[PDB]
Amino acid sequence: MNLVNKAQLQKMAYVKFRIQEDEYVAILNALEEYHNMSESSVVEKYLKLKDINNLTDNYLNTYKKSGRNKALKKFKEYLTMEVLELKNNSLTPVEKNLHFIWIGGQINDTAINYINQWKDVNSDYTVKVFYDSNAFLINTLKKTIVESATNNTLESFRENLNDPEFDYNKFYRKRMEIIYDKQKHFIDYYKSQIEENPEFIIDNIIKTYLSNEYSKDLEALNKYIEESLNKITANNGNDIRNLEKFADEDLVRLYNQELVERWNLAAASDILRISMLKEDGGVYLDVDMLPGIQPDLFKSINKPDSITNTSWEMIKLEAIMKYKEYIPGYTSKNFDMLDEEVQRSFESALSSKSDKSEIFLPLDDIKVSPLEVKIAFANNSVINQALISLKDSYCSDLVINQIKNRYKILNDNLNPSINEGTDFNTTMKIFSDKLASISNEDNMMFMIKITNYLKVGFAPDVRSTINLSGPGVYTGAYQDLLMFKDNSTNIHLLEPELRNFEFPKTKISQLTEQEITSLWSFNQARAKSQFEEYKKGYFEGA
Ligand SMILES: O=c1ccn([C@@H]2O[C@H](COP(=O)(O)OP(=O)(O)O[C@H]3O[C@H](CO)[C@@H](O)[C@H](O)[C@H]3O)[C@@H](O)[C@H]2O)c(=O)[nH]1
Ligand SMILES: [Mn+2]
Ligand SMILES: [Mn+2]
Ligand SMILES: [Mn+2]
Repeated sequence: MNLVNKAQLQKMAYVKFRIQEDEYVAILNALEEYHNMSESSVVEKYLKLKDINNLTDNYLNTYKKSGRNKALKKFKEYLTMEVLELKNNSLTPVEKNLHFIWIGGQINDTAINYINQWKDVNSDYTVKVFYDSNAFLINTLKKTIVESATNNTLESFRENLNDPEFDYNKFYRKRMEIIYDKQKHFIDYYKSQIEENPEFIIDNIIKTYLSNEYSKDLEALNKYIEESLNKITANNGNDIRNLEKFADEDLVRLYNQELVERWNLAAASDILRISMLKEDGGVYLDVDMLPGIQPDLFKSINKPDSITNTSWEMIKLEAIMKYKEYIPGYTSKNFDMLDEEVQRSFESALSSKSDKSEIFLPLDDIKVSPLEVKIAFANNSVINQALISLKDSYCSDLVINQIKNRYKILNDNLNPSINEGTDFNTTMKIFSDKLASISNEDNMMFMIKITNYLKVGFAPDVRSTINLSGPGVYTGAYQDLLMFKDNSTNIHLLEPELRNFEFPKTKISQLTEQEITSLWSFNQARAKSQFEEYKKGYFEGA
């Protein structure tokens, strides 16, 4: 897995009596100077490989029938290997910052209690919980608009309840058409106000809108902000509106897009986390992630063979929150399925244990490369609920560029679709066709997955965020890194190649209670589940 020499590569690509072409010589020279660079920075060493990989397929593009090509395709694979080598030999401990994000509303006690677990166990880490002091009223506003649409949709249902295909499917379809119109009425309002006075604060536009159009009480809203700001200050609150240099004005624009217009706090958070990791360095976590459990704790307790590796890891946590009681309310439903003598095997190991540090594994020194961003896995796929990156890392720029490039395709096609259409149905048809007209082999999948963007948060199985700002943008970045590209969208990296970038697994417990629920999306089950409730709030009332 060592990178071949000039002379060694020459053996590989040797064709008897063939002229040494300029494009070939160029490759060999450049490979020579890479091996005479060993003092340089990792990033600089990566960039030299990237030029070497560009000179190589220039050769291949030039001589498509050259008897050198086979060997040179293999060379390209060794370049890929060399990246992993540079990565694996450039590890260094991350900045000891620990990031969380809660925006668009008041932080709940459930999040703070999960966060506090991290704080207690990591003295040497600066816990920062980013919030947006200008935007406490996003969730409120969406809750009101969604509310109004639900109701209107249900009034056009008051004599069709029992059948036929007025099921939960038709409810969302038709609710969405109303949500879109109402949402657009607000956006148009917000946008005209910002033209008026650019200094205007998001929440101030929001309250004026809520009081004028939906009869909300000004005072109640100002007290909600005041409380929300109070709570988060009390809890290591870092206001983003206080920071100066961080702002990538492009990212800020898209951060604002997801926060104010789309009301996707998860998307907004996807955007803010990578920006903060880049500027600050460290470890990012979702507020529903708990720390890793100490290896040796339950090592002497053998997993009952009829029980999954997953449920056991899940029990391991519930066992902690039964006896030690760090989080009040934490489920033990799975723990109670166990045999008495095994339940007492857990009481036994949790007996002679003093500090929370002997229970949860502290993060300590986490080693990472400048060339990478480490990421959590769930079900043999990356998931960005947990990230690690050095300040100003190369791969963070790749991630940020993936986001921008994807939003450029989105916005360039969506914005005019918004302007040309006269309702939800027409906008979606214009958007769908515009993406069709510019779709090809290398982006078709991406186009399909972002087609339903305007539906995010309002309808079941809507997953566009994943491929704009979430996991997809990381696997995209990893393909950029390994394959030497800047445009990766058609993914060909398999799990074991993606596993190079994994969050160290012993240093996180992903399988918590709060993770079971999602706040930006929902599946078909929950959709049906709460169609019943909304409907059942029409016979049951005051
Ligand atoms: O009102 C909200 C709601 C969510 N969030 C943020 O959203 C993040 C994740 O929310 P979660 O409820 O866990 O949604 P998931 O269904 O788990 O979202 C998945 O998909 C998203 C990718 O778009 C990622 O943000 C998440 O890491 C990933 O777990 C949280 O940590 C918060 O930072 C807010 O700030 N305010
Ligand atoms: Mn009063
Ligand atoms: Mn810093
Ligand atoms: Mn989650």
